[PDB]
Amino acid sequence: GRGGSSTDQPVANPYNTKEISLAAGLVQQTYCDSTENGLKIGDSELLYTMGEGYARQRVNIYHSPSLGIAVAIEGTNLFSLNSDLHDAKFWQEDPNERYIQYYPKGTKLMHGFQQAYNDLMDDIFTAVKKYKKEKNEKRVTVIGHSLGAAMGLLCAMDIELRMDGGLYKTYLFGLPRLGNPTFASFVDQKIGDKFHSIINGRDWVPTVPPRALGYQHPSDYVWIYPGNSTSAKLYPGQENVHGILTVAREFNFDDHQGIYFHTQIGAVMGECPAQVGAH
Ligand SMILES: *[C@@H]1O[C@H](CO)[C@@H](O[C@@H]2O[C@H](CO)[C@@H](O[C@@H]3O[C@H](CO[C@H]4O[C@H](CO)[C@@H](O)[C@H](O[C@H]5O[C@H](CO)[C@@H](O)[C@H](O)[C@@H]5O)[C@@H]4O)[C@@H](O)[C@H](O)[C@@H]3O)[C@H](O)[C@H]2NC(C)=O)[C@H](O)[C@H]1NC(C)=O
Ligand SMILES: *[C@H]1O[C@H](CO)[C@@H](O)[C@H](O)[C@@H]1O
Ligand SMILES: [Cl-]
Repeated sequence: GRGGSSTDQPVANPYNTKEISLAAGLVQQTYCDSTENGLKIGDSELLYTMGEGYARQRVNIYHSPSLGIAVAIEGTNLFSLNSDLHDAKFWQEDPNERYIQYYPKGTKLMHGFQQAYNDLMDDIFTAVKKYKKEKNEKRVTVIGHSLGAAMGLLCAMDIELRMDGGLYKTYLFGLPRLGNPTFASFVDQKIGDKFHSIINGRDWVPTVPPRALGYQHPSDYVWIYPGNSTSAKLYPGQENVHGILTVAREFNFDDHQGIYFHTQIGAVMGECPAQVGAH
């Protein structure tokens, strides 16, 4: 029920690893200058970019034959996730006015991630509607890594709830917790079969903010283990007890900025342009 912890055993990874590998390149490219004429990443053409990862996360919008209009959100450290949890960035708050009317009463979201999404949301919705129309494209995929993965989860819900035609898929890498148990179960209800959370190895970022602050993940993730390998399993349900805490975390960004199905998401340190499938 709300706030529970699944005990089910893991199963083989059922997700499309080609799609994951592509999505990892589409988001890695958001850590890079994306102003080039006609840039191509994997099967995708870049249509639009905004922001530079200093004041706001860079957002890149692509068209892809496999993912549709793909919106990728950078996750550079505009604030630190390893900081004092009493600070205001980690407080829970109501949904922003733009979408509160779509959510169950009692939904809460983390301030730092919600505010950063709210800075971008109307420009994202305008650009996605623009490019869906230009490309006769019904499918919208939202992709994010690190802080951009929690922003990406909020954006993927916003598209499903408020944009005509809803969401196709979301691919989220190294996803922090974002909302409370009401939120997590609503994600399952609205986008559960479109949701893909990928965690690599010993990454600590999916453990923060902690459950003791009222935060809960949606159901399911695929854990690549060992980190950077091609071996992965799906851990079903919310907060599966058999998953990542069974292997001690690392407290650096090595696996967080690791290899996801042959594509490195090295972040600012990484590959520019991104290289789908290169590892
Ligand atoms: C999963 O993959 C990620 C990368 O996507 C790994 O993250 C990196 O982790 C390392 C620590 O293990 C961090 O430390 C820095 O690494 C820098 C990169 O060093 C490699 O590449 C160099 C350039 O090609 C190369 O010269 C270097 O080789 C030298 O050092 C080796 C030991 O480190 C030694 O074995 C070699 O023979 C040679 O002397 C490395 O191959 C390095 O420049 C820094 O000095 C520092 O050590 C990186 O910052 C992390 N990268 C990112 C993007 O965060 C992660 O560790 C992988 N996970 C696992 C479990 O291995
Ligand atoms: C995990 O284990 C619990 C009991 O600990 C079961 O109720 C559940 O179905 C799953 O097997
Ligand atoms: Cl910026």
